[PDB]
Amino acid sequence: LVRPKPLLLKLLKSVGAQKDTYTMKEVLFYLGQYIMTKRLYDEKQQHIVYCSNDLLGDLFGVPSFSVKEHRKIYTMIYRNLVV
Amino acid sequence: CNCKAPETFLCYWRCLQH
Ligand SMILES: [Cl-]
Repeated sequence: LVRPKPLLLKLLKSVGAQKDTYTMKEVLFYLGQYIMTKRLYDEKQQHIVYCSNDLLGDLFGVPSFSVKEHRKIYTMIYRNLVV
Repeated sequence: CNCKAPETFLCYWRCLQH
């Protein structure tokens, strides 16, 4: 298991999760569903995600990102985990 | 989901995790 830090924990629970420990697969799953459900992705280039003025921007520390930058996204995710 | 040409956000997101 991994333990999300406070802001990521809040984001995960906002999707409906209630627990404090997750597998990595669960963290990725709920984070992806958070973006999907909240319609944060660009309609035309759907790997672009808008983070400004959102919890997700608060915890990643960027205004936007591209899902194609795999190492960059995992780096932001792990900064918000205790593993 | 074709990781050579994702068209959708969740397919990009799946491809991130391979
Ligand atoms: Cl935090």
